[PDB]
Amino acid sequence: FVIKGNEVSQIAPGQTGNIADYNYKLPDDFTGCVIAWNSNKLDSKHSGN
Amino acid sequence: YAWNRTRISNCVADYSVLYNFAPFFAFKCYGVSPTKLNDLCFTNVYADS
Repeated sequence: FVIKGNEVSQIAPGQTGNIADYNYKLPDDFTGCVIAWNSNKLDSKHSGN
Repeated sequence: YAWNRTRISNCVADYSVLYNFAPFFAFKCYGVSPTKLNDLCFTNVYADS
C-alpha cells in the first residue's frame, strides 16, 4: 500500500491514529517486517494523485 | 521555564477529539495505553503546557 509520511509511524503492531485504527491493523503479537520506500518521484502528480 | 498548568475536572473527557486538534510528533503514555484513555482518566487531571 501507499501511505503518507506522517502516518508511517502509525503502522506499528500497536499504535493509534486513523490508519492504525481504521485502515490497516496489525496483530499486537505479529511477526514480520514493515518495509518502507520513498515513492514521491513515482506517485506524486502536479495536479494531485 | 514558567510552564502553565490547567486543572481539568467535572467533565466527561473523550480523548478521540485530541486527534483532531493537531497531528502529533509523539503521544507517549506511562501507566496507561493510548487506546484506553476514554475510560481510566480519573482523580486530579492537569495539563502542563
